[PDB]
Amino acid sequence: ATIHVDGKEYEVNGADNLLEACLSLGLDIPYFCWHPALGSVGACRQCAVKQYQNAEDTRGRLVMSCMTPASDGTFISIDDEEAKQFRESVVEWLMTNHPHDCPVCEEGGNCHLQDMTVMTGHSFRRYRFTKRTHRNQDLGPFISHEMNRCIACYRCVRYYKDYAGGTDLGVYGAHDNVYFGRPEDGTLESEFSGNLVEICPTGVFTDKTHSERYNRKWDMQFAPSIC
Amino acid sequence: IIRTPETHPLTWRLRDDKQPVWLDEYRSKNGYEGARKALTGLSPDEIVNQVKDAGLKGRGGAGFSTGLKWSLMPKDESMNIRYLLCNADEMEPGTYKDRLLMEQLPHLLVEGMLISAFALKAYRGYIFLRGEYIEAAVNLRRAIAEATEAGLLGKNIMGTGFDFELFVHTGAGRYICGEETALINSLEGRRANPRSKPPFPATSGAWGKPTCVNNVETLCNVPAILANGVEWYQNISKSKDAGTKLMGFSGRVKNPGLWELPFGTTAREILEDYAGGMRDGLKFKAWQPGGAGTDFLTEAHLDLPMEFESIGKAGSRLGTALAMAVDHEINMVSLVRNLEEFFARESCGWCTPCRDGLPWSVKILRALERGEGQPGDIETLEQLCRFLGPGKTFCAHAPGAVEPLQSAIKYFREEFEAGIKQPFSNTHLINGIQPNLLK
Amino acid sequence: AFELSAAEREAIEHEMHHYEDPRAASIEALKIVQKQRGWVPDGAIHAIADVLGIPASDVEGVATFYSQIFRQPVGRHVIRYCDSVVCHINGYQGIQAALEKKLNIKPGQTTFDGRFTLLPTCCLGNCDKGPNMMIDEDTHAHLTPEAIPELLERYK
Amino acid sequence: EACPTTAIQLTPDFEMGEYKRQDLVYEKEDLLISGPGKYPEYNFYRMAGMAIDGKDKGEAENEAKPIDVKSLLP
Ligand SMILES: Cc1cc2nc3c(=O)[nH]c(=O)nc-3n(C[C@H](O)[C@H](O)[C@H](O)COP(=O)(O)O)c2cc1C
Ligand code: SF4
Ligand code: SF4
Ligand code: SF4
Ligand code: FES
Ligand code: FES
Repeated sequence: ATIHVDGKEYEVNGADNLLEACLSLGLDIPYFCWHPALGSVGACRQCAVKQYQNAEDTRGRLVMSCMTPASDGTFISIDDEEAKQFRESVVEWLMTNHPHDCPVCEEGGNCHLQDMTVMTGHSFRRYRFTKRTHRNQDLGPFISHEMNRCIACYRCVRYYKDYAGGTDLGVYGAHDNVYFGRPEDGTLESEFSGNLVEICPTGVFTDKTHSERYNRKWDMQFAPSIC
Repeated sequence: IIRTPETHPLTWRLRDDKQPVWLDEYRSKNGYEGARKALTGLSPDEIVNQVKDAGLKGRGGAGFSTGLKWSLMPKDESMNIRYLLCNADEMEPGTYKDRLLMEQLPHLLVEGMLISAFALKAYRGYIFLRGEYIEAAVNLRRAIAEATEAGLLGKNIMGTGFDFELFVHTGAGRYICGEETALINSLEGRRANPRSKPPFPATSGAWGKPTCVNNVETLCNVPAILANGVEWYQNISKSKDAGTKLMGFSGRVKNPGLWELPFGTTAREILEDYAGGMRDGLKFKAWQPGGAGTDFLTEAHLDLPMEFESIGKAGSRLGTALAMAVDHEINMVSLVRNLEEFFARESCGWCTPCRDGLPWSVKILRALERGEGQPGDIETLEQLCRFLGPGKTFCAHAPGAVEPLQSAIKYFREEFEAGIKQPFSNTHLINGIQPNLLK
Repeated sequence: AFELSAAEREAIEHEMHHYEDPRAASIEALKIVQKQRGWVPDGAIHAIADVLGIPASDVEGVATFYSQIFRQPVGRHVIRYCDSVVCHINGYQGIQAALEKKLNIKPGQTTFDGRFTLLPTCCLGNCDKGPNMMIDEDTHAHLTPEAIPELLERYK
Repeated sequence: EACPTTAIQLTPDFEMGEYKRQDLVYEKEDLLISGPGKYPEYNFYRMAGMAIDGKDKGEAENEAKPIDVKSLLP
């Protein structure tokens, strides 16, 4: 296909959505609810770009790039001012109830929400009201649960249920009291439950074994190895 | 006012003792003759063509054409498992019409099911009804039992060979279930999260099968079209919206109620003739044309026909055409605070702008109620109204949520500005750190 | 422990006959358990999950999604007053104040003897007769704050 | 400047000369004074969302009490 991003022409696969097509080219669009292996659901409303109808269009329309196909001759803008303002607004809305926890959070320096808060350029807090809180569950020896940090992006339930085929992790509740976890305290029964520590873009699901002897990602000495 | 069958096709067979009309009385008052004609002399495709040519639009608030919705169904004969759903949820505040039309005329709804299911080639039909309408559920189940006893439902209906089964599904009390894709999700026993479109329910709806969702009033308009013809329905009103509509005013008026009126009837006509105007010592201030999810309009907009395009060009929506009248002594900030509390607790929680931005507006409106508003709060409400519009959120709950807020800010900004009585403070002084005194 | 009775299981199975997927009877199964017991206890989620063949997480998500499925114990009668916009214009605040003064509880809480539980609800579809209030099966309209004690007395 | 809890501070003291270079490696008991230093009232755990002893969920600054999903309110 052929897409025009910010006046520049790119050749992308037409079967792809706009978010994964633009991420493949190296363009930075913030995203939370989308994952390459899980598909697109359009929940978090973070991947907004402005799609124009043709080349000589000025108004445009804010669309979600994860839900928009990368069809031939598609004109979009990522760095438009309205799209940037909407993406910063979505980050701010996620930040209204987020806890003041980054120093004592195992995902600090490893957090997709931190990266997308910085990437949208949102750093000034003008929300002044109470933040909703939550009580945590015991998920067993491996996964630590901290529901305060949730941005309600549905990656955990989509992975664990639709992808991994697990049955003991769902979304419960309503309007903004959505809760993610098990119906009761207990060990997560999936053999692939540990991938939640990387599927979750926040510090809700964390590696408890890493948490007992914790260090940040910049302090790690890594190597490529085989399990 | 007398009601002839020609100008009141939905309410002429009502009873004066507010009692339901059962099968014998319904058949005596020209019942199931449109269904008999449609199922014994008409192909489904020409019934869909008759509905499309009659200009029947949806009565659920969207105003979409019913025939064009029915024409989105696939032409393939391999997909023969098809569903007709009735949005009897009626959870929008200010709406009280489907309760009346299902408690008093259930067989009109059943006949509409029969005709629309035969037209859609839909083998099953479900009435997604809210759980607070106990009498409507009892009457609908009794009507379905009577129609099954009379051979109008089940297998081999009236000798045609069309098999159709009708169920009543009582809901569990959530407003978002009224959204058609969320209605499909709640019918499947899931959390009523709405679905993205495309694909539409006509292609893959209930359990992935072709499925058409229609309001109670649309399916009650269907039998009159099939019984009295198409040109009769087109010649009800001399307007671009064909047929009649259940309209009416509610709230601090002399005679709040529901009346069947042709399209193009002005709202001042309804208020000053059927509602009887405002009560004693009350000055009319504002009005919502179509329930809680519509923009407020002022008294200057009262001389306006209750059509879709006329209300839409005024900066609102016709909606369910059940107007609510707000008098002078009701504070606009308190009214919008109540509306936003409803909309922010009836969110489904799927998408971030509704889920995390309606509660922010609720808290801002609570602060403006208490006189604890701070500068920038009205700007935050305006930015929320601009960023919760169509396409920004996953479904249309949040645009309908922010319509009253932006309309009340547009027409009654002085009260919101009167809510702001304290300086903006987001931080507290930390002893030892000098603050960054921004200008 | 929890155990479904025979009548509850028969009603759930008969509701499962009405749909081509047994998951679609989850809302009605929760409502059946709620009718028989006043609310849905913790073991009822797993019991309904075992009957329907769906995960208990799905049943719990449905049970906590919908407002009229009670996952906490309630009183013998659920007072549900409409707090929506038309009843706000018609003055439900007097009704709520009268109910709070008569029952000596906050909304969402239950009295000491378990007689009434006070809950705000959404619009009851009776806006032309507001303010409305739905006790267990009966909707009461044209309410006034002086008629609350005479209306609550008939619900023993 | 990096500390989000105001734990680490530089005092007005300069007399730190030593005989052995190994004795210039100050462990935690050599650094942890018995008071608040230059910032006398800031408490990070009074602001953090994470629960510790004496401070449950919802007891931090600008936090509401947690609402259970089983609660009867709509
Ligand atoms: C938030 C929301 C709530 C809705 N609630 C209802 C409802 O309670 N009843 C209804 O008939 N339509 C409701 N609708 C409209 C439906 O999406 C749909 O248009 C309608 O049920 C069927 O379309 P029709 O008007 O062509 O019959 C709602 C829409 C939204 C966005
Ligand atoms: S989840 Fe991310 S943003 Fe939230 S406290 Fe942890 S590191 Fe900070
Ligand atoms: S727990 Fe994590 S993965 Fe799940 S919805 Fe919340 S932020 Fe997303
Ligand atoms: S706008 Fe979003 S969160 Fe709100 S009801 Fe619709 S899909 Fe759900
Ligand atoms: S990444 Fe597209 S809406 Fe979430
Ligand atoms: S607003 Fe209360 S019954 Fe509709």
